[PDB]
Amino acid sequence: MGGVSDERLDLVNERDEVVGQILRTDPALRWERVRVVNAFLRNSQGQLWIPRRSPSKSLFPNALDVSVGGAVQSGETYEEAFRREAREELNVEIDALSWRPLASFSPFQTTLSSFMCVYELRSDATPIFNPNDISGGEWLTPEHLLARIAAGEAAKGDLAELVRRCYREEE
Repeated sequence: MGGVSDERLDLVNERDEVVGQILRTDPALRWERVRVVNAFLRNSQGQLWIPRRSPSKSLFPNALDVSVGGAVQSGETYEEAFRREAREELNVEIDALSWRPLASFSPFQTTLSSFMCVYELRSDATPIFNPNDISGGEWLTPEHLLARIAAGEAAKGDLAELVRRCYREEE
């Protein structure tokens, strides 16, 4: 009774016995330790796209926010999820340019809304209607990026050093 839709989460036993049908819009679930797909979009060896604007509405600081962040359909294959996202943004299909899991944001050092992964995709495409996770940051440079996190964006200390040594240095 129905069909596809704006992303849906179907819970099935193992074969094809859907135990429960949870919707992304449905608040029935408790969003906190859910699964999410996050990634940083960079290209041209210098074009780093990431949110810079400060949240005047909300009342909670943060280190940094990824570029492309969405939800995982059903929940089982992170590749399929991220793929659909990268395909809808620029039909990249995460199999034309080059992508690699930079890390995983969730534990605490990152502090996000839920358990999301971090993948580095080589490209320069704008996001879509998503003002919940990240409406879409801006395209800054390497000097401005490091200069921002160092200035005062709650992305300093071990956090900044970790990225500075990971990006610049190879250790």
